[PDB]
Amino acid sequence: LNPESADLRALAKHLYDSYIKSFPLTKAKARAILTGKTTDKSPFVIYDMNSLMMGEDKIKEVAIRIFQGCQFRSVEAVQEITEYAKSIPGFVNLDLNDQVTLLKYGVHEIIYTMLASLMNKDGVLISEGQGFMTREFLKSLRKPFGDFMEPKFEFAVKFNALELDDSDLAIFIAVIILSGDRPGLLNVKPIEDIQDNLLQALELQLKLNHPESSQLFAKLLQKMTDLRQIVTEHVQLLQVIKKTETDMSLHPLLQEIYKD
Ligand SMILES: CCCCC[C@H](O)/C=C/C=C\CCCCCCCC(=O)O
Repeated sequence: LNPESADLRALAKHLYDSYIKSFPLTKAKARAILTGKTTDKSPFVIYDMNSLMMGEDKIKEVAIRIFQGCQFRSVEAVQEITEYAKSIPGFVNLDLNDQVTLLKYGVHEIIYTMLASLMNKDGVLISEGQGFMTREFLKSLRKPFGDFMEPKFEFAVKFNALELDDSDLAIFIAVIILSGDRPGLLNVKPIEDIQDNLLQALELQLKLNHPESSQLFAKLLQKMTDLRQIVTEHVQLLQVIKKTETDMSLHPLLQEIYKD
């Protein structure tokens, strides 16, 4: 290690530190619950209509209720991600407008990155890990709701194969937020300078933590293309909902985000 790389390590430690402080459910905790490393942290499995009402006692119409649940957790994440953002060096010093723009386009890409930590080919964790809803149950929901989660799962399965851990992800989502190609950015240069530093930190982090993983750095940046697609698709389905479901409300915070 040299004087320059040492600064990168310092930045990684910081971000990873702020990550833990901002997200109550890390991937480490999620993988531990999902892989039987438990007896005290075993989740209740929801795989059908009956287990749904059963769990609602342990952890209108089902479909809508489930969707209303996703909303609640989304707003939660936005709040958490927004708190993590503030710890990214230089972030809060940027033009307020840009701060708003970066969160606007970055929040959902981050959510799907982290939501993968709570997934496996067969399902996803819910209620801070207390529950576990099967991929099949969600895919059987009343249309067009049964189409909501499938795309996320497909991504998660591929993304999870990279075997990244919390310390890697902490820098990675920081890179996501600080994107100079966001639409409407007033001052791009300042942002790119921060991202340039994060990328440097990520690269070193991946090299050190994943020595036998060839071109993990490059393979990880390409995943950013997968996230964009998932976001584009979500908005489309969300539009359909807005019209076929005029009696269902959407949290204003989330509304201000999709107006892109
Ligand atoms: C990165 C964001 C983490 C999201 C955590 C959230 O609990 C997981 C959602 C995964 C699929 C949504 C299915 C609907 C879940 C309905 C209940 C959610 C709950 O009570 O936690």
